[PDB]
Amino acid sequence: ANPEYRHPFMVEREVKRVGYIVVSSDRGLCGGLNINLFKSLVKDMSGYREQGAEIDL
Amino acid sequence: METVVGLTAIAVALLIGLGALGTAIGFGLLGGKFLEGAARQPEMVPMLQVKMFIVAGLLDAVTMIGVGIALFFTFANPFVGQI
Repeated sequence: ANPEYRHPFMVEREVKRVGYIVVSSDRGLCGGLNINLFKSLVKDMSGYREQGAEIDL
Repeated sequence: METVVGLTAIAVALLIGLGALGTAIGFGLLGGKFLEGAARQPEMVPMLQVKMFIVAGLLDAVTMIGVGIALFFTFANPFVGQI
């Protein structure tokens, strides 16, 4: 309804720095919950490390 | 006869002057809304500009009937014949 304004969150800047919010448990006794999550995090983070981009966590 | 000629000069000034006053205030109102609309969305400017000229034909209608009659009182004169 208001095309005159576009908040910085609704427009993409194609530059080399990214951020991640990582959710994990406090307690143990989990059947691979954190392990499979960190494996997926490392898999996607490496794409940015290899593309020369910096990462914040 | 000098009253008819002198009062025709005032009639001409009132007839052109009240049209110069109305057209400048009336289009400054419309024009401001056109610039505001252009700022809200520059994609619709060609369409909005055409809509502004469509209203400009209604706004300047009667002001030209007075500019035509006033220029018809300065060169020709329908009141001198009437004595």
